[PDB]
Amino acid sequence: YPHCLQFYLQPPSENISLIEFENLAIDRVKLLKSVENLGVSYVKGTEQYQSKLESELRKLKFSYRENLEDEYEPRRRDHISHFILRLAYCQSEELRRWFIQQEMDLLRFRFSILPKDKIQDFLKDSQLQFEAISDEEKTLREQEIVASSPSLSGLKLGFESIYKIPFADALDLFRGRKVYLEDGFAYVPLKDIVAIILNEFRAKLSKALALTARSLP
Amino acid sequence: GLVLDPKVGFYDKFILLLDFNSLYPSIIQEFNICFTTVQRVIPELPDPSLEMGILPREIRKLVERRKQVKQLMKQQDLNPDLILQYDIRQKALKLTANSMYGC
Amino acid sequence: EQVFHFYWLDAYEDQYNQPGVVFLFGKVWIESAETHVSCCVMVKNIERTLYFLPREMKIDLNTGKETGTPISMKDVYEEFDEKIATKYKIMKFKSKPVEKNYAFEIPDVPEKSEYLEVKYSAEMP
Amino acid sequence: METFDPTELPELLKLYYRRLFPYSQYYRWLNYGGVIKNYFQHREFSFTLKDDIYIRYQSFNNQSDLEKEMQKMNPYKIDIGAVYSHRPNQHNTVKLGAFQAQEKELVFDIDMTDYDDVRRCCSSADICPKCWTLMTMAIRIIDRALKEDFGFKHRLWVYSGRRGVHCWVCDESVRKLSSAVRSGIVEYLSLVKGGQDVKKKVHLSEKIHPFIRKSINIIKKYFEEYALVNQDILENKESWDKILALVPETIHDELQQSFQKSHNSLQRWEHLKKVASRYQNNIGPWLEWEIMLQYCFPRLDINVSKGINHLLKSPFSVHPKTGRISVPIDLQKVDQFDPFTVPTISFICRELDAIRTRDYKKTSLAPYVKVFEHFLENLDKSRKGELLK
Ligand SMILES: [Zn+2]
Repeated sequence: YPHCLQFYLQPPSENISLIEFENLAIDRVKLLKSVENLGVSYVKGTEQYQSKLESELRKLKFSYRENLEDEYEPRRRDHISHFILRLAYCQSEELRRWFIQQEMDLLRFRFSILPKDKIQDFLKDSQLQFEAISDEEKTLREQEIVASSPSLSGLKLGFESIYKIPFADALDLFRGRKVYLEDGFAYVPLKDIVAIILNEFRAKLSKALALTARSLP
Repeated sequence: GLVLDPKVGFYDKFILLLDFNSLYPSIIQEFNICFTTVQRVIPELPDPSLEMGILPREIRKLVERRKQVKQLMKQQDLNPDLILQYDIRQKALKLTANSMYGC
Repeated sequence: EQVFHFYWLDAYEDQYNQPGVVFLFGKVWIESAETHVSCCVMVKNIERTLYFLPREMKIDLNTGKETGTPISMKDVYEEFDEKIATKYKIMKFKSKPVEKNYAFEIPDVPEKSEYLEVKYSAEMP
Repeated sequence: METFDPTELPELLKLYYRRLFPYSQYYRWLNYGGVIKNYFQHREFSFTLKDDIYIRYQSFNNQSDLEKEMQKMNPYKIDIGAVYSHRPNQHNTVKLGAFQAQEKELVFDIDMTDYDDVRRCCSSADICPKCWTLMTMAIRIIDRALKEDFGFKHRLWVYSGRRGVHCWVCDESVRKLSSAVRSGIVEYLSLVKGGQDVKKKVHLSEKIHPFIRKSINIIKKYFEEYALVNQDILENKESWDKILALVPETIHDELQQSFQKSHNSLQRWEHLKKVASRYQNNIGPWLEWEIMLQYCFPRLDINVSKGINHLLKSPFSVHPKTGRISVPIDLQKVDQFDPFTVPTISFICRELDAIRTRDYKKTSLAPYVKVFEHFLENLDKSRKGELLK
């Protein structure tokens, strides 16, 4: 709900108490188990799913009030708990798959919460460089974009943002002729964008867990 | 060296005990661990496209000799003392294969 | 000319006292005694064999930089003959080129190279 | 022209690579100005020699090394490989596993051997002017796409010599492209899904990708010249059964009756267009464009382009069978390229025997050497713009 949408890199260098350590670990384990239970009992598109997930997030103190720049409490909670549970779930391959599967559902839910305004800023600020197109370019190439698009019905190129990306980063889309290319740039709507973000998050998380498993002894 | 937490207590039913047959030599054979294949300076294991190294080839020949002895041991109408020699050869190949990792 | 057989069991060497010698102890079947008796055979002239790895380019050891002259096998031979053999009191040897592999834990060694093989008697330093 | 004699190859080859091969341009192109450390010392060349012995891992320190090694030997075939971490000539020195390829130009090899089920004028091993337009079919279809959809600026088209052409994409961001991206690129550019001798190899949905539409528009411009007049794919019943096999069976009788009374392929094609348009209006599948796409679209090989370390024929080489030179194609004048105009190695060597080393100007190789020089000047301009600014 706040700017808690973050790719989990750069492990923290703060120091904390034992009690905070164990409470953070327990809270994150409970949140992940709740995510699994919600995903199994419900589906990922009903109001009950979102309402229960955000209630769980609010109860466990993972999205709340702000403070002076540095010590934003929910951000610190989320960061430290994630990097604590990496150690616990890095041991076995089955545990790694469970941790990766549950962590992406939370990321998808967080991305779904954000309005169509903040996601552009998040994408631009996230890794190094990401960009979108203005209304003039969007209208100029509208027909080509809708023609190249997947089985999405109609010619309604609505208010949903369309993002230009390097073609290579959109490989999984352009190898099957489902996007529009111009000067090596692919124009992609929100759905394929979030699919790409989930794919990169899965890759980075799996690599990080595999690396962590080595330095466990 | 991974040691699983033993379940301390008393057991009523049967206990079946299983052991690995030369875990480390099998690992060396399977993943083609050798001096000429592993890039060193935890190193990454070689891809399966590479051929067998000297050490995996030696272990493979060690098991081939055991295959030969075991097949010759199955032979009937053999000298009664030669069965003993086949048994000792099988044991010797067993300890050699097991201690291959110790080097 | 003359050759006989023996079943060796043990061996012994003395580098400090008698370098370049080996004593093989075994059993020989003798017809006179109708049984196998103990025996020993000494083998001498065990030639020390060394392999020199040539550099890619000649360097000045005092400073530690390249001199612009690529190193061939003749350069290694001359270096050994003039600056190494005389310093360490070596009088006779045999030198040949041999291609050899190496896949072990010594840094900066090619896995296949043309080394210089030099063999000289064990009594020399 | 004059008939090429294969037995004369060992004599003329030495003269050709001694006094006619553009060593300066070759070294310039493969060195790229020496921006990176060892882009030429690590580059691999492959030479096919006498007795069909295949040597693969060759490397040269500089241009003089190339001249000395490739003049005393006179290879029968020359191929260019990738750029490795270690020098190809010292690949056994390093540990087994540290010798790998990282960078190579994007190679698009297109050949007439893939036109077996479409072409009806020559055999699978022969070419003629009435079918070489198929090659031009790809030239304005591929070179445009790489320039337009992907933005590849520097592309060289080279006449392979016998049955096709090659395309070298040498952009700085393209040489370091992964194999998966190369496979995706060739999959996107390939439309004819050739199966196990399946009659239907092309399929189109209601939404037509702009690449497909533009390719059809380009095909439409030259369709009447080659595939309808020069080739006559719709002149006989044995010719048109293959055509109607793509059409749904419910139109087969109407199409055969329409073709029966006609006398030339033009009117047959035009009322086939009318009938297909009527069928689409009543029912679309884009029947008229499907036959264009099956009969004119180039068919690419996934293996050659996907392989980051594949070996492909070098430009300015010599074909052993015919002796033609692997000259670059002038992208400005595409439809005017003439395979029968390309000089033969025997022909160019004969001119030299009839005559600071610039002897290539006096021979017919200069019109292609200047195109190569234009390619390298474009590369130098791009490098200067990207680096000095
Ligand atoms: Zn033809």
